[PDB]
Amino acid sequence: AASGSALIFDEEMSRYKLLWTDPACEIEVPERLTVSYEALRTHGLAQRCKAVPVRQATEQEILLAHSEEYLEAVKQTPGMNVEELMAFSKKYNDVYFHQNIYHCAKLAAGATLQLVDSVMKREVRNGMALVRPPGHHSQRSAANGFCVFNNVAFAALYAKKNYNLNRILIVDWDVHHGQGIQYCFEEDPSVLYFSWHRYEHQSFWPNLPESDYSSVGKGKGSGFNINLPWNKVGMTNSDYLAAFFHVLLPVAYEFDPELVIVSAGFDSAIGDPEGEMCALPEIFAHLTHLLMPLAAGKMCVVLEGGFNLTSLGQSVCQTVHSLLGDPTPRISGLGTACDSALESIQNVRNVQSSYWSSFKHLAQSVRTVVVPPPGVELTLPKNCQHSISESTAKEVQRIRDKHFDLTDNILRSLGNIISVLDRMMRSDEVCNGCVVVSDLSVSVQCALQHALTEPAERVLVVYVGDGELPVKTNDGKVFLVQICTKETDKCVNRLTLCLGESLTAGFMQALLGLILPVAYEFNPALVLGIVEETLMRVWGHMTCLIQGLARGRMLTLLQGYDKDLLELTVSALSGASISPLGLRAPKPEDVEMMEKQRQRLQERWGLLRCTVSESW
Ligand SMILES: NCCCNCCCCCS
Ligand SMILES: [K+]
Ligand SMILES: [K+]
Ligand SMILES: [Zn+2]
Repeated sequence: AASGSALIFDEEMSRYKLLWTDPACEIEVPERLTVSYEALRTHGLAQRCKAVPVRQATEQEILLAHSEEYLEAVKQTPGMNVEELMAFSKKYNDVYFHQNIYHCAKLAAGATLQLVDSVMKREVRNGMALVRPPGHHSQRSAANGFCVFNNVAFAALYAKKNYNLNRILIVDWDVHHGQGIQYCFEEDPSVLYFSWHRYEHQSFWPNLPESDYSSVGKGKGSGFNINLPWNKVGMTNSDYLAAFFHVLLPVAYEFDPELVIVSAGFDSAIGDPEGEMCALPEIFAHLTHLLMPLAAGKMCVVLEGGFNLTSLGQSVCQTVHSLLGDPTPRISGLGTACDSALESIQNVRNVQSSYWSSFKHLAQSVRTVVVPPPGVELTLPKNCQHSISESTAKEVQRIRDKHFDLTDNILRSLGNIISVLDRMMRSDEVCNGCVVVSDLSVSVQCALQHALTEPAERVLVVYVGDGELPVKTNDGKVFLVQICTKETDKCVNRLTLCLGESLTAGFMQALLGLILPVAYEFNPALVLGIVEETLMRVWGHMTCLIQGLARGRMLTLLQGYDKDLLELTVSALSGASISPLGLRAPKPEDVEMMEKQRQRLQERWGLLRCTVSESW
């Protein structure tokens, strides 16, 4: 398997700039590139990434997405003086040309293809290209919006031609609409293009009717173009995560892409003079993390916009942090999306429902610790320590006589639970861990009770099994997610899902649609996973997507030793790549059960809302 993350960058792409007065392009400056690199250098992130060199893009690659006449016209700009460059840039909308811009354009394009080759050749797990000029606005025969050539369009066509890829996902989280990318794959069902963008009912640049949710692609492309227009400024983290949980992620895991490419513009972050949104830079660590279980982790992030220097570098670092697998920051203050965001989300799901049936509605440096059974020895990755002090032993005896006739190996089960939790919360040495347990009722109790006194303000508990558990969920510092078989629901602090071939596709619709939005709003300090001894084709995706909560501090208790189950949970806990999936659409009885639970919880947990609220 691949390892590492590529950082493709080169100082040469900062050696072109605007040469005349133009309020439309003043914000696009070479310092966007140098600030982003020094921010990665300061935080020690560039030093941890494999620096792949930048190459030029051959004209045969440039013609994959551009016309000969437009290439021939751009090819002539290096010979123009500034007066001739003014005239040539007036032919296009909101773009300037420099003597060196054709050179850097071929470098930005080449840098993307370099990143594609590195990721597809398994030389790296993922990567980011810090490039200039941007791409997503440029079209087959025109420059547009600071873009000369469509770098991300090249990546997808290049990876189609040179690797026989049939399913590519392009996620454009820049605040502007990537109309060049939409045009280029409009009638193409092999490249799924998702884009949210500041729209304001067409009043915001580039003022295109086809930027609206109505455009779902033409011909057989239909359903493989997803526009999510923001019609008000000031969108927050909850708006962004709602758009992911209820639009992009359901479609993405169903598409099952073989490669994920990101038009990463950070003009969608707080402080940016162009987007005027209010998402904090930490949101991009989660946007990145939620997409890594796709395409076995093969993700190529390409830079687009982002024009506030004092804030651009922070969002770049958060993205690379997640690319390298570092723990994701806790997001606090999440709730329902605002009404306009709920409007667009509700609209885009309706138009797309005729292509993605899950949108239908009824009419109205040690990272992991493994503690296997005694005598068991397994082969663990380089970041798993494989596991008891006397201070811990007195505690197990202290709890022994007060709460538990307990004469048993089991006393070693609880002694490990206490010290793996000690090393996760206090010492900050380990990040997460997994422990195979004998008896649940006692192990669940000691794990949860010792966690609340670590201290853990709030504990999310995910339990896969039937029957009740010794967990009191009244105080509100504990939320319980139980996946069982028998129909069990009461208070608004428990989520029970009583689920055939059906299941794996239903569990995914529930994980992204119900489990993740509640967990993200709950903001736990620790996730506690439990699996009964009594078929988790999805548990790797579950344990990976849930690591966005609680800074990645999760403790799994597996009842009964299963060789390949424990092998999988450790692999996802330690940060390895996750294998994809196919599956059969969920049964109607399960979709009904799922939304009957959204009705019951979305009043308290507003992040579950994917429609505008029914005002009394
Ligand atoms: N005030 C000038 C607005 C021109 N819009 C250019 C598009 C920039 C997006 C690059 S991603
Ligand atoms: K966008
Ligand atoms: K498409
Ligand atoms: Zn932009």
